Amino acid sequence: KSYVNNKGKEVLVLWGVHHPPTGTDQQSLYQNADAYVSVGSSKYNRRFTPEIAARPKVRDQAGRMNYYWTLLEPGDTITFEATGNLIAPWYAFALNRGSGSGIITSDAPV
Amino acid sequence: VSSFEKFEIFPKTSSWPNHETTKGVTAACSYAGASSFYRNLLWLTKKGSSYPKLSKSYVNNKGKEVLVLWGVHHPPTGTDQQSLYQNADAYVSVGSSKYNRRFTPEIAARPKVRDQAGRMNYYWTLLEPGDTITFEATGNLIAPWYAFALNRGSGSGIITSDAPV
Amino acid sequence: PVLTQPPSASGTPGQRVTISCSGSSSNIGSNTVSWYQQVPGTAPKLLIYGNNERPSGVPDRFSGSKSATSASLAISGLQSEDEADYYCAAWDDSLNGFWVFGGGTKLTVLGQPKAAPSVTLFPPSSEELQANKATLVCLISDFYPGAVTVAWKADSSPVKAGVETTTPSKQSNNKYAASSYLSLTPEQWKSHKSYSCQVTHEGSTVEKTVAP
Amino acid sequence: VQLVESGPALVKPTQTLTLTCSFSGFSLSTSGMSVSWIRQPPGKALEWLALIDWDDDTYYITYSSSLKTRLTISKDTSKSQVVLTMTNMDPVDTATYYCARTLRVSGDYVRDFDLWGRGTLVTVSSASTKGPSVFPLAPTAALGCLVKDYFPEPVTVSWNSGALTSGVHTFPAVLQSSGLYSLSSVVTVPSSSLGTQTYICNVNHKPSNTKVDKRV
Ligand SMILES: *[C@@H]1O[C@H](CO)[C@@H](O[C@@H]2O[C@H](CO)[C@@H](O[C@@H]3O[C@H](CO)[C@@H](O)[C@H](O[C@H]4O[C@H](CO)[C@@H](O)[C@H](O)[C@@H]4O)[C@@H]3O)[C@H](O)[C@H]2NC(C)=O)[C@H](O)[C@H]1NC(C)=O
Ligand SMILES: *[C@@H]1O[C@H](CO)[C@@H](O[C@@H]2O[C@H](CO)[C@@H](O[C@@H]3O[C@H](CO)[C@@H](O)[C@H](O[C@H]4O[C@H](CO)[C@@H](O)[C@H](O)[C@@H]4O)[C@@H]3O)[C@H](O)[C@H]2NC(C)=O)[C@H](O)[C@H]1NC(C)=O
Repeated sequence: KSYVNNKGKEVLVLWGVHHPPTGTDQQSLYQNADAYVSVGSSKYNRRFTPEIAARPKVRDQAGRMNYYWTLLEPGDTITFEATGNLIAPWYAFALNRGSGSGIITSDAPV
Repeated sequence: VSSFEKFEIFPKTSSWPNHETTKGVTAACSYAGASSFYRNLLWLTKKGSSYPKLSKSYVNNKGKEVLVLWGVHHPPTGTDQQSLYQNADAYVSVGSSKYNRRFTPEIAARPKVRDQAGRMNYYWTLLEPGDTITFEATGNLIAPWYAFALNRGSGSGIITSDAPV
Repeated sequence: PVLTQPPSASGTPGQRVTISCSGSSSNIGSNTVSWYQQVPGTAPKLLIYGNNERPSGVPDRFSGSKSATSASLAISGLQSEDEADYYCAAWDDSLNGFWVFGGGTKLTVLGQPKAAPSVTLFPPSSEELQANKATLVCLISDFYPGAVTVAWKADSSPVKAGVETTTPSKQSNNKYAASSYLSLTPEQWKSHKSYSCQVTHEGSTVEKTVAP
Repeated sequence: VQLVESGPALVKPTQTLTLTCSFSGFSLSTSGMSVSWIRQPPGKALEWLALIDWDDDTYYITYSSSLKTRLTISKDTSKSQVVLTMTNMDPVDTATYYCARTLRVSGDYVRDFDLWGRGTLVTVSSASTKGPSVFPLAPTAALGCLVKDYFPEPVTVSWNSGALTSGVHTFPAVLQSSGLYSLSSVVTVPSSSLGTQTYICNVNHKPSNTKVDKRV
């Protein structure tokens, strides 16, 4: 699946690769024990691979999921290819750059 | 770090019934003229003609950070893979809640360093109070033997000096 | 150093049951868990290993989990042959290291149809008599559930004298069996008209009889 | 790949039990294994006793301190048998003893208690051994053998030397207040093959070297 950036702005794209705990879950989820996900922009370009393992349970989950991001530049196209384990982008964000904004940590009221 | 308590994290004589614990020594790490190895890591190899997939967890019940060291081994020829871990296509994988990286043995030709065309990467991690770290392997894992529970200080440091104490 | 299981657990055909197993950091907290299924008093079978690799020729309705220092067996689509005892096990790294089995849990499949006990009753053979002794044998088979009252009788009267009776025991078809024996003198048997093996099962009464 | 456990069926308290485990069957297999001994009292949980490694010489014994100092385990690779010896036997030790395998096949997890022998009963008692008396119980249709007054368990029945196995039911023995055991084995058969077929049951009681054959 590709998306071309016809927005004339940077578009932030988020997505995820999923890593279930047992090969049984691989099968029930993506049916391809030896699957993979691959994501290519013109700039960004990294093939990933599901690593089935035993992890302690966090929020009751022996599976883990890595979240990823990237800035697809005006004109560029980003292509996703997968045989399982891809948590596809659903909504993405076209960015307006400011300056001298920022993030702060506060408990004062607005 | 101003102090720690060394503790035997997987005792060699009792943690590894199905794997060989007595052959992981090397002239490169010698002691009193004969082959030996680090005191804090154990090099598991194949027992008889087979190296079953091991999995071993440690939970951190120390109420402190525990530093865990370990190693992945990369021998020079596929013959060595076979003689060492019997599984030409093996792997080692290590997962904490935080740390979480699967490794893979990469058999290659390297110049000999300390007379060794094989190489071994050393790794570390801070397992946090409560967290569990699990190792899974079908060869090439240089298991943790002793690990360290850490006491944080501040304004300590490392310096390089040849002045006498 | 022990592994705790529930003394027993039950279910109805079709359901999932989960038997739970609780250890400590040096065993389940460190090592993979194996599950064993046992038919009463025969050799146990390996069900799970490596925390759930089923050994070749275990249905995939059997599955297991390990998290923290407890583990759990999961039997889906509960079927008849499933009724047995189940043990969990782990290696333990304490001391010089050892293996540990759990206490085992007793598993019963419920809602199984009731059944009449088949009753056979033999009299002595010449030989036994020629040896100056006599034994009546009453064999009671394929009944369910596992409770039954025996009653021996000389022609009219109740006799308790010379009676031996086993408690009931399961057979590999889930149906139960028992034996009750009445042993007498050579004169007693040939003295009366007939003796009788009478079994009562859930208010039901079958009985056989023999004459010399 | 098969395992027969074997040893005395009877032992006086305070004596030493030697059980041997014999391995039958060849292997062109790239695998090692260890062997464990595991015992089970009647109606009780399994209890692991000891283990010994096949390619290794390493061994383990239950930390169980009521019995850590009484067990010894050894292999003889040339005879392909593992020997458990247990000194100072008590009645409480009366149980079914098993030897079982751990299979190590490379890269899978460990074939944990792979493959069990059938197991041997071992009764600890001061009681003297006594062979049974065997009587035919005469006549689809039904007939059988009565196996009377023997100690200790267990006993074996066959029919026509194993040929006849369909319709057969051997009942769990009874415990006479006398201390002695008795049981019965029966067969259901075609109601008109009586006197068209000979029926001989075979009785073995190993504890007393008693073999008796008896035609109904
Ligand atoms: C939005 O944020 C809130 C956090 O403010 C989050 O709710 C919180 O999540 C945690 C995890 O669910 C809750 O804490 C749990 O409480 C339960 C039930 O009483 C305990 O059983 C849990 O302990 C178990 O699991 C832990 C590991 O996950 C183990 O550490 C432990 O040993 C047990 O096995 C656990 O402590 C907490 O109750 C809420 N907090 C509040 C204020 O409700 C919510 O989940 C977040 N939502 C989203 C969508 O992210
Ligand atoms: C502890 O630290 C000391 C270093 O202080 C270390 O001993 C030193 O190690 C090196 C490597 O063994 C020694 O240098 C060698 O000397 C030999 C014999 O005379 C030479 O043959 C060696 O040259 C060959 O190998 C080299 C590559 O490894 C090549 O560069 C070369 O072309 C040859 O093929 C080599 O130079 C050195 O002698 C000692 N130093 C002292 C002061 O002894 C010791 O090994 C360390 N111990 C541990 C456990 O790490």
